[PDB]
Amino acid sequence: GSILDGPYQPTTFKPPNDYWLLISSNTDGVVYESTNNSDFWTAVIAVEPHVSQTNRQYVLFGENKQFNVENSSDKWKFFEMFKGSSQSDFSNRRTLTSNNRLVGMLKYGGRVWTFHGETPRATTDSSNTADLNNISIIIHSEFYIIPRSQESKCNEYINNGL
Repeated sequence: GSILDGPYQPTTFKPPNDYWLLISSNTDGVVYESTNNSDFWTAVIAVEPHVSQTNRQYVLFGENKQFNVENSSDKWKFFEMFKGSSQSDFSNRRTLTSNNRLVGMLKYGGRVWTFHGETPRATTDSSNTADLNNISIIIHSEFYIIPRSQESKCNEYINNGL
């Protein structure tokens, strides 16, 4: 009784406004890398359950980066790593803890919205940008597309599973 647009194969593109990208995650590492090359960089890093503090390397926007990471929980963690200018540092802005292993990204009202917190009570949160139009995302896994008018379904998928 339900129809979902997708899956789409891993790709690089500029997502339209008003659509959720529901991005699957199939492994530890970089889930996606999104930037407009002016005031918005977000890369999501997946860390598998039960990882004690450890150093790992990730390729973010063409550069090798080292992060000390930890996941004490029995759920996957998806760390949003953000920087707000080209020469700013990355910081962990927000995190989704979820064994549903799905993350969401919406361009809407001059902002980027994502889900954070711990499922099944994950909620949406925003980052402001002056250049939404040029945000381009590299997605390293299969994803689906859900119109914002169907956000309630994206919420259910993120929180309760696909």
